[PDB]
Amino acid sequence: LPRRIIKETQRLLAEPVPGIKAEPDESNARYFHVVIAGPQDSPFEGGTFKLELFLPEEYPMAAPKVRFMTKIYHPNVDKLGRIKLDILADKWSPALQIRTVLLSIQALLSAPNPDDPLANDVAEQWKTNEAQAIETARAWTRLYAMNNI
Amino acid sequence: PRRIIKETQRLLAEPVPGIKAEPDESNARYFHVVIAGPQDSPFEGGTFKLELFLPEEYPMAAPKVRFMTKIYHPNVDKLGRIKLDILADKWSPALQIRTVLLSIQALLSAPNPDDPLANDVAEQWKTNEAQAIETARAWTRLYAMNNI
Amino acid sequence: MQIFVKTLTGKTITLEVEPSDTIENVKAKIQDKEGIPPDQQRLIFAGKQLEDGRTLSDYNIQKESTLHLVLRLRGG
Amino acid sequence: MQIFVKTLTGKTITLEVEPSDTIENVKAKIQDKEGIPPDQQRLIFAGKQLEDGRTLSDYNIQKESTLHLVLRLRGG
Amino acid sequence: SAARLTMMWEEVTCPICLDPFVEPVSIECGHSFCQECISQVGKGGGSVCPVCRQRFLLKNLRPNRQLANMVNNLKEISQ
Amino acid sequence: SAARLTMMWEEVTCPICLDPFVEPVSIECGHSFCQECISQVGKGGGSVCPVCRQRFLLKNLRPNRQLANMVNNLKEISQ
Ligand SMILES: [Zn+2]
Ligand SMILES: [Zn+2]
Ligand SMILES: [Zn+2]
Ligand SMILES: [Zn+2]
Repeated sequence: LPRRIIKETQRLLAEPVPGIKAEPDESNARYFHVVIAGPQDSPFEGGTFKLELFLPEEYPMAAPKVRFMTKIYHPNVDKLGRIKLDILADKWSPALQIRTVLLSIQALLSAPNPDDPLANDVAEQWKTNEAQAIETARAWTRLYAMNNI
Repeated sequence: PRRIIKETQRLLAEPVPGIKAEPDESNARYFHVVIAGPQDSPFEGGTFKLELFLPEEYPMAAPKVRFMTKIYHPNVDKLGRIKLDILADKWSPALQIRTVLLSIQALLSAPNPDDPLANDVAEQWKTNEAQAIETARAWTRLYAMNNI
Repeated sequence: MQIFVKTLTGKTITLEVEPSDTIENVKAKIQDKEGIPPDQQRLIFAGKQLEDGRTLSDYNIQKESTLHLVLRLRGG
Repeated sequence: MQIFVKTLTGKTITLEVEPSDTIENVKAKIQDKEGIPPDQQRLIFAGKQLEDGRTLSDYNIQKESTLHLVLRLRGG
Repeated sequence: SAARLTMMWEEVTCPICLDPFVEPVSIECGHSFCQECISQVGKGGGSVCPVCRQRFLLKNLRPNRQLANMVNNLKEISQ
Repeated sequence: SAARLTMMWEEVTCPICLDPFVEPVSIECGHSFCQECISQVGKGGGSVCPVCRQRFLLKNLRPNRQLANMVNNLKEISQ
């Protein structure tokens, strides 16, 4: 039970962030049940996206394991909800916390990057027909990312 | 000069045992100093008057300090000029009037004869340490007492 | 006008800004107090990654609004 | 017992010490808090430059006695 | 009163372990960390700053004792 | 608790100018000074630390922003 995890968990419950919820599992304080609000002025606006976060044993020297549990139409997230984000891999910082990681993921929904894709189909559709991809994502947000709590 | 004001401020407010330093009413850069001879030293019981002047480059340069009372010391000459590294090359701009005077007070406790400033006194201090001490204890009685 | 910035650790700093100020201006004030080069700063408000060009007014950031500080992130 | 040490700036630090402690032991505690190698420390008490060999008891340094810190000085 | 104390407590907090500084040291960028914390990050003789991502070498660590002293003071104030 | 309040003011005081730190920077030894103050001491490329007399080079100056922040905090407490 690294004390960092205790204090992080402590401040997430005490000092909450708008549009982000992260509660620990009573069975494993290293596993967090997360809900992310879709960023405004984004196809995902109005969505509530569920994510699983797990803290490996090397935390904070290694990034958390985070994957989407709700289905999402995004160039940088695949069918299993696995996320390709530098801060969760190569450009991780041990000064990042669960708070900033989740905000970072929220930023990614605001600023999709198709050029480097993880879901190649969605990425091409975003580039070939940006307007249709947006409409799809706005739909998927209503279908899968609403009434899901 | 704010440093001088704050230094002077703590000298008047929070004083150090055995050292007084008050500014001349005519020039805040010139200080009237009195140093108590250190105990377990030939100068014990003495009250030594010193002149301290703060040049304009203070604290980037050391104060100018000389003895006004006569002193028999290897590192102080007949004119009262002091040969002390902290007052020359080994000066530090973190040193203050307080620490300068304490340094000078330390020097009376621990004279360095080997390397001479007053060759007369220096040689006498190593060749006949006991006679030099007796002289210094005398000079303390003659010149460094009833001088207030 | 004073806005808030929640830094990495969670420490909240207060910054005097004007609604006409660019995001770049904000990063600079953050940099002077926290020492993070602007190319490493990203500011999040209402889930959006605020862009360097636009202004606080362009985002309807009013008095006592909190921005959240994050490090350079890239979706891949 | 606790003694006091007036550092260069004039700030007074508190040290937990034992009458049997050598001056070098004191310098070490000063070094841990102020970062001055003992080689460069000189401690003054009653106008005397306290030497590394002797102890606080050898100088009759009791509870709440203040030592004054100075830099290495050489009259030569 | 506590609110201002918190602001000061957060200034003497390590960004890695999130505890108050223990043996506070700085790297080339000027950001400070616990020696143990930054040492583990820089395992192998260097890495990047957790705060700004500027490169740092473990050999160029620098003590930041003022931060230490301010920690102890704040800890005593609580008492 | 003015005694402890002052003790904190003294931790953020420059040993050269004796004012609170302005652009606090550190030298190789870890000791901190106002940039202007230490720069004047080291004018011509460097010199010795005023506190421990260790050598320092002006190019190796390192910002110590925590000290700055602790100054501002303490300013708010007063007044
Ligand atoms: Zn730490
Ligand atoms: Zn840094
Ligand atoms: Zn200064
Ligand atoms: Zn130093």
